Amino acid sequence: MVYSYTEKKRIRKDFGKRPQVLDVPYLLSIQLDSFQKFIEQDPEGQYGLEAAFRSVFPIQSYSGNSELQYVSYRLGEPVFDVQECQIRGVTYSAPLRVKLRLVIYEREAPEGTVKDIKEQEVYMGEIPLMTDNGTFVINGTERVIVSQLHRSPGVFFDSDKGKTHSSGKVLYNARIIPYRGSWLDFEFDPKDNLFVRIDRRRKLPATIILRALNYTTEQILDLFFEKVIFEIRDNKLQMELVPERLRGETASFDIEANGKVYVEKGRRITARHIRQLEKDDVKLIEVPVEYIAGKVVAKDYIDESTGELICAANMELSLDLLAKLSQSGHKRIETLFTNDLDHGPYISETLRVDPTNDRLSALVEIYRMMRPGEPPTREAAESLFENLFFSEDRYDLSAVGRMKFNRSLLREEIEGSGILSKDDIIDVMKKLIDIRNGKGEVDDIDHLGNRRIRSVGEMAENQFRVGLVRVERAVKERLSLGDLDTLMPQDMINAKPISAAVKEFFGSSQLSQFMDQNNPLSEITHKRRISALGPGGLTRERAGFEVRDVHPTHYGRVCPIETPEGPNIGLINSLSVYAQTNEYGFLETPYRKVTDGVVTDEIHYLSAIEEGNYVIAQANSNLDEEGHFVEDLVTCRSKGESSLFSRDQVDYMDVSTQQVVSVGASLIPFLEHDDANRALMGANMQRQAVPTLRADKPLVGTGMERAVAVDSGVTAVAKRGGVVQYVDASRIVIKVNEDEMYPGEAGIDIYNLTKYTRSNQNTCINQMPCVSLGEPVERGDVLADGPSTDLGELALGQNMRVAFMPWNGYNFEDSILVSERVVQEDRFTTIHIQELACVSRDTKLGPEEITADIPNVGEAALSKLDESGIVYIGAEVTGGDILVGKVTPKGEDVKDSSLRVPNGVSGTVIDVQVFTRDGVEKDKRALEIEEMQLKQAKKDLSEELQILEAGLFSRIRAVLVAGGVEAEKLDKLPRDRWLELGLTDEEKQNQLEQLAEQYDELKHEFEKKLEAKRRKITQGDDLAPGVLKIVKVYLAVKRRIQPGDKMAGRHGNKGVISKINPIEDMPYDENGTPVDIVLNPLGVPSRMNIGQILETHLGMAAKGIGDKINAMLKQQQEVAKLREFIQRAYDLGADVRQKVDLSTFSDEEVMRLAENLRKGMPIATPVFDGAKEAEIKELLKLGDLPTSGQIRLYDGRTGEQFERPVTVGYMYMLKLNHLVDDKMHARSTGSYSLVTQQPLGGKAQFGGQRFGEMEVWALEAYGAAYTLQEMLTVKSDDVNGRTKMYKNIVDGNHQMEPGMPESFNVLLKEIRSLGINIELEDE
Amino acid sequence: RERMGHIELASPTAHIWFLKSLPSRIGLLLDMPLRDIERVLYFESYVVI
Amino acid sequence: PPDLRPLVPLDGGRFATSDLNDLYRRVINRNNRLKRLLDLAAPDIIVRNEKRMLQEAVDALLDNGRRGRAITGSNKRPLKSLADMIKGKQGRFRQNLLGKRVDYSGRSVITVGPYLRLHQCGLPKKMALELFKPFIYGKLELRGLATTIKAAKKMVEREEAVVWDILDEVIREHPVLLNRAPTLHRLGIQAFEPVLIEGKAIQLHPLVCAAYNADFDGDQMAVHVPLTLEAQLEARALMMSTNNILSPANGEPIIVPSQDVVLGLYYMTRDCVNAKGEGMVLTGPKEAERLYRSGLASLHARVKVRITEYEKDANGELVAKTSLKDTTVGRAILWMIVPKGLPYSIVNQALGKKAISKMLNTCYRILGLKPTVIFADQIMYTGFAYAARSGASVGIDDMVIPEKKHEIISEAEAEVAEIQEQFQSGLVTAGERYNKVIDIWAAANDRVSKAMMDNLQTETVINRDGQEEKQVSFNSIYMMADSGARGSAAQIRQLAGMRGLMAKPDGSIIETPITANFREGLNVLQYFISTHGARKGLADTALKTANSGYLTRRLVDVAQDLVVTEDDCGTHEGIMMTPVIEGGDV
RNA sequence: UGGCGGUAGCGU
DNA sequence: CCACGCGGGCGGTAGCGTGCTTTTTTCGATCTTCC
DNA sequence: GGAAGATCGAAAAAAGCACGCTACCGCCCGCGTGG
Ligand SMILES: [Mg+2]
Repeated sequence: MVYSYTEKKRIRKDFGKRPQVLDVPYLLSIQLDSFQKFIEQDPEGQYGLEAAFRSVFPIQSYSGNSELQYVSYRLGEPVFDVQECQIRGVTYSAPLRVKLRLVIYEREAPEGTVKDIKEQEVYMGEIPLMTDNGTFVINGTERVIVSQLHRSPGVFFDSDKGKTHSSGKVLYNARIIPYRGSWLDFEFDPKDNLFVRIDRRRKLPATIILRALNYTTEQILDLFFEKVIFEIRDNKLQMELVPERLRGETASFDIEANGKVYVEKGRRITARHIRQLEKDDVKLIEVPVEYIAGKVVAKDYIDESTGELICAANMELSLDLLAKLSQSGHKRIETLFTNDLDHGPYISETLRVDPTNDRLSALVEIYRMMRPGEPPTREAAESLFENLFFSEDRYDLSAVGRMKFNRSLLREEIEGSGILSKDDIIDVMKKLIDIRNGKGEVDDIDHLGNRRIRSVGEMAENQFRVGLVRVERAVKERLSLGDLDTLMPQDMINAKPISAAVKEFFGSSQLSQFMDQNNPLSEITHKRRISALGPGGLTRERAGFEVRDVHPTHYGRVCPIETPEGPNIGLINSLSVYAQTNEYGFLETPYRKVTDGVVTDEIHYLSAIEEGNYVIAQANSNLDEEGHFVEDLVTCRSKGESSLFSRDQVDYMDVSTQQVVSVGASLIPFLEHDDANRALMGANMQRQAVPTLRADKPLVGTGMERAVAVDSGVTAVAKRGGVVQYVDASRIVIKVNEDEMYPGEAGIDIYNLTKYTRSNQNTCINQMPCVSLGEPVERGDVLADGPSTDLGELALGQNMRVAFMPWNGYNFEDSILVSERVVQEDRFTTIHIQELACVSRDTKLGPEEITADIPNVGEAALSKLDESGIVYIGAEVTGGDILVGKVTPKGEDVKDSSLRVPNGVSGTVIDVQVFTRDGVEKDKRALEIEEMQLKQAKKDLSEELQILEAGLFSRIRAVLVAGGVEAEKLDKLPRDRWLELGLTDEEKQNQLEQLAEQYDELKHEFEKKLEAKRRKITQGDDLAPGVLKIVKVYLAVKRRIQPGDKMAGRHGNKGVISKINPIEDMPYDENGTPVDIVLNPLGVPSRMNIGQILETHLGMAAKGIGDKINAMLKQQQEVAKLREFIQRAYDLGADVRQKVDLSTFSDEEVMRLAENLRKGMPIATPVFDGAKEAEIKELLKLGDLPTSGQIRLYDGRTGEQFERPVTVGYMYMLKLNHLVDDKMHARSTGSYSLVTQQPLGGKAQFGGQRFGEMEVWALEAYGAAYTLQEMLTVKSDDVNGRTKMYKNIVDGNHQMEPGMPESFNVLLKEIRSLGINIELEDE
Repeated sequence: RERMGHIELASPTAHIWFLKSLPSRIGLLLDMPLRDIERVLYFESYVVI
Repeated sequence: PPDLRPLVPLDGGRFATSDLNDLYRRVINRNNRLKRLLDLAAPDIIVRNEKRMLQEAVDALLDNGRRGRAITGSNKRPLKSLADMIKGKQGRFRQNLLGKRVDYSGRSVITVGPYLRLHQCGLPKKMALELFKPFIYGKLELRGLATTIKAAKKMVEREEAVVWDILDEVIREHPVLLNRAPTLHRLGIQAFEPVLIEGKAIQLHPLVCAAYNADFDGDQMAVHVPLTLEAQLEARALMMSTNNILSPANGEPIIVPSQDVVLGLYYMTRDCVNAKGEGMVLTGPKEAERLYRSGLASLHARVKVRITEYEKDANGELVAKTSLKDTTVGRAILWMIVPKGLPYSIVNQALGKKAISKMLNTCYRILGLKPTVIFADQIMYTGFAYAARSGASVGIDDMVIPEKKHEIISEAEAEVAEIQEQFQSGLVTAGERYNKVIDIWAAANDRVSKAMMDNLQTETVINRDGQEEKQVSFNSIYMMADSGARGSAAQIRQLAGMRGLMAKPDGSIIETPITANFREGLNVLQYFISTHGARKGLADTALKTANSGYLTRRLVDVAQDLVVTEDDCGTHEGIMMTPVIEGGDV
């Protein structure tokens, strides 16, 4: 298969045998798709701003015959570019211009024609746009909004686990939850009586709401209960017998009929007896009067002669009541069937408990319950009940909510109204009664089908709707009170509240967080992270054990491995590689349809609910070439259970082996040989790895580093294929091919790299070109790598030739000994960039001015300062130095408030940025920065001008040589002289003029563009109120490896550096090569990270291959032998999916590949379709290294020989962002707090360590008591004690004055500030 | 740090620690329900002296 | 008082807002408005509302949010009144009163240092310079190098050599206290005699790490410096780690050799059969060391040496007995550091972790603490050195999978198939089928583990001047397993046997087990099943930390008062004591 | 050389 | 037409509403034992 | 002979929720009157 030009440079030897049927999709698909849906026009609405506009608008002005309605909306072009927004420090936003139409209907006529129609486009705020990178730019900072995971709206029929009642009886509750509105619960009590709870208030009898729904007691009785007819006709009391109604009831009489004794008195009913009844199917059976005693009568029977009712509805029958019915003459008695288990009479008892008897009484009770302390009003109760449940604006079930509501109740109709109907409540309570009766099963909240993910678009739409109703109230009241004439619709709508709400959501929400730019994997994981926190979600501390478990439905959607350890475990997860989102919002996973025995290539996206019905095959299940399963009995998943199934009864197969793990966890090689905890925390530390100044390719990889690098925006991916024209460390110029220029276009692509830009974690973000001049490129190929990227491949750390053996106890436990050669090559040195800010705020006493001369300051310190007052670029200032000279007006000269370098900080100043408010006089360095930016813009414009002018002058030259045919005179003459050249009077002159005018138009247009760019650069930036000039200085420093630094491998091994041992003490092999890093094997057997060893072995093999290649490069061998060796190396393996053909590559391509492979051949091993040990042994045999993986090391310290062979090999190791220099802090006599006179806290504030309460407990545990008094009073907060201690220590006397702590005095004074009289007794 | 001042309230006011910290000291001493004491205190209900 | 609610001067003309100041301003405004209304004789309704809202302001000031809504501010969140920050976790009573930040303190990440004695710790030069600054100032003033404190400060920031010499003199016997952030038990904080070292990390003694429960994976130590003489004597007497030898919970020793140390001792006590130098007769451990260092013999060789054992008799005198014993050369080397009180039988074993602990306990009981500390330092040194010389390593070839295992699995499958067939025929129910499946798989797991252990323990076969013979294997993983340095039988079973029967999060055992070793590949389903238990345990610990801390705090508060005040009560009443028997075992 | 709250993350 | 001031709450005919657990108090409703 | 003491059960309120460390965001403020 044809390889891209960026891939031909280095081809990764990939193991694995399972072919891929679906390539890795766009990792950032969720965010981009959500925002595209949110910000695009939708003809059918129901998505984004269109849905909110249609739901909110129009607004009726309190029956004022005047409303305004939505017409259209448009998103304006952003004022500033993404790079411009980042540099300037403003929010990347776009205007929201909405064309609206206010109409004033004719007064005195409800249907009269509109008198005036005012239609206009109103600027209703600005909304933040999202970049291609998948991140938002708020206030000049890159923030990311994670996707929340919340319970889907609808009906959840669950139950308590049974411990609440303490008697072993469970209680079932159905909770109807809306997208917006009040929640409604129907719960069973220990007394088997239904109850209704609204918004977690005091419970009420369940029939109260039924009465409020204008349902009579007879209506409820016949709705929620079956009916039995008793006939006292023929003096036999014959009743309509249903054979299923007689199941499981002991006979209280003789039920013989038609001369057949089915079952007699004293005999419990048997299934054969019920069968005999079915065969006889007798309509009516004679009954004694005693049998119908406890049956409740559904119909409130009334005697027509007397005019009074014999018995009320739902009343238990009585012998006197039966006699009254008999003497009344009624023969058709109605009873409610009450089975002990099949049909529980809960509704009848609930109605009996209900005190309310009419709709008005029930509504009054509801009003009292919802609004305690207020007198009941019929109209008020009606309004409250209608608004609570049956109002469109208050209560609104979402489309997903309605779908879940109908699916749970098997309504079969997916579409429905947002409001809740009476039939919905009826069906919900009927299903709850069915669950109580013993049929049906309760749902599981932890099931992934009952939880949905809300992306950025949905939350943005909700916040927009909240702002819309907030401004809707204002426009409603303004239209209601004000006269509608000459009213210009701009001033009804005020954009301040909506804009404030949008800004608050995008800059201070619970889920909008600063992204971590440590390495591209970090941004990818942060953009693909799903959290359960935020509004409408769980709390960090009151989460519960059940919600932090992994459900069997998490397969293929949520990675069981990647999860932040700590209080957030379980609550935060990472999306799977192939997982995507359904339209309703539920996670879905790809699957391969299995037809007959052959697995086809068709891909179906199965959701969580529907996956539980079919039988899912296994990714690792063996498959033949035809497609059948070579094994009849294959492992499969069905109904959330893993079991063996036959060949015929399987319907779907996994798309790929790596379908389960996330993007972050999939980058761990040999993951199947690692423990879950070890792998989890190894991926966690892989997320945090600072970029080194030289990125080195990982020798052992999983193959998706290319995809991760390409999808992440750190690289510079070309948009159009072509040939490089001008390559440089700053800019790249691409001359696109003949197929890919739009008409009237230069065809020149200018890619501007970012060099040494600060990240969100004070880490370097540098871009280095990888292509060479004249190298052809195609669209999608990488042009310049970013941080931790090498040739378009993710490179978090470095390949170290490590060994596993104890070394004098320096690697006592999990501690790493690093050779001094690592420091020599600076393989782990990292650049850190810090930013300091100085604000020239304007005070009432006077403004602040940045000057060079400062009162009473050393002139030596002013040397670093310039005439403008800012430090020169490239200075080597250290701790205590001054960067910007600022003075502030004093009371009734100027006080020196100039920004100074924080103590313990040094480095080199790389750049300075200045922001100036409009009207404030520009500074000199501001002019220099503006002219530099203008020069860069003019250089780009001239890069376009040269090609455009060359084309135009070539055309005029063709015209001239066609007409004049003085080629020699033309070429000697300048092109400007060609322009003024005249010819004979025909098209030779007409077309010449028509081309000269186009040249002039092009020049004028490009001058206009230059003027626009100059205006954009020159325009002053907006600042905070009271601020005049802001100066930001960026320093940078190289941090090298020092003892105490934390270095961890990919597989999970952690630790800190113990000693920078000189290279002469390292163990050396027979060839004399140093063994570099030495680890401790003791951590291997316990913490299962065996994938280390294999990887190490594999790494060694890889290096050996590279070694061989390097040899063939050093001896100047011909291309034939190199090609043969590379082909043999690539062909190694058994049934590998990769088929690299070296013959098709040219000699130059083969030489380039060999040059790039001289430092070892990168190896790709899939997560679960990895390379077996046999392949590793064969690769080691190819490299002539021993197949056991262990060599004989010689000690360098003593020169002896180790008794046993040790394991050595090349392992990938990272550098954690846990440096030691920024963690050490020490204080002797620092500052103190104003209120407690106690030492401060934090390294940045030069504070002191906190003596915790357990420290005091331990001090009391020992017999030390003077040390406690030292910790408590003298050294912390006794100011007299502190001064006396300092003076005595200076004098040398180590004597103590106890004193009185000031914190106790503070507490005494504050308690006395209340009504308490805490004081001191004189004795 | 050890100097305090006094605010002269125009009308008497109840201390809240002795009122809301169950059991209510004011209510226990007066032998009246807490709700009645709260209603009387917050200038909405009248009490006979 | 005004200083207790200060108006912090923010950058520029802005002043930091104080909640107490806002509440007091509200109360004063309300009182002034009420006074004005009363003076003007306002209608009863207006003054009534004014009094009610004054009462609400008093509610806000005294205890915000106690009655109803808490009065908020510009932050849209409840403000802090007196009561809220008097109480609570962040309240003045338990945040700045019961535990407070102190001066002369520092913190830094730690690293292991082997060349350090039991009573010593490694302090960075910068940390020692900063922490002991007043002592250096005083010593410089006494020396006359600096006339005033300012001159001493300038000399310190200039970093001459005289300041380094003064610092070295100061630290000579000034102990410093080191502690961990989660100090749980009594041994959480201990003092050491610091020594100046390079680098930027605190070097810590390896043996005491188990006392701190602090692995060298990025943990940070906190250091405090006593000044007064009483505090220094507390450091030398009770803060000292040497005095802390027995745990206060059960009396067992707290310091215990572990990890590489014991591993080295294991390699110094295992005996081969045909090792170089077998049959040699030596006169003493010195000649054994000579032979080993010269390369003429191996540590596992079996020889006969003349040992002069010193034993304690009546009146505590030492009696020397010389005998030609049979042992290994490594044991002879180990005998060099053994003091003159222990018998030779304490060394003539395989020297496991428990053997080392028993030897240390016997040494402490017989010869006392002072020889015991030196003996512990010596055994640490010897174990580290000989573990380095051993060159023990873990490799993929060291991981031997028993040959029968696959066959066993096959038969197990056959068995389960038969049982499954019964459930197809209706002979047995689903529950009994599942129970029999679980029992069969457990039996298969036990058989596989036994076969793997038999394979690993005695795999090595060696010629001994003739026919082949068996001996305890030299496989590295078996060394770590038997010596007890790190790992257990269950972990080695998971490693080279089978993972076992995993469990669903609810607690139910999965019907099928994980039949693949960690050495070989694991399919997706088995990894997914294991993730359930992994997440279960991780979440268990995460939620366990907080409850453990709360229980510890409550227990500490309950028993804070109890101290020993008298010698003997004279009471004749006491509790009964009998061995606890639950039935079938004691 | 001015620290008070809040938010997020890290190590046990 | 700016500086003090004031009270500071969003949301809405008000009420603070949502998958923790334990302890204490209160209050209404009922069961029961006597004046 | 049917009310007052005792009980019960549900509701409502209070109280806490391990320890260190790191980073950043808001510490005014917006609407209503008197010179
Ligand atoms: Mg640790």
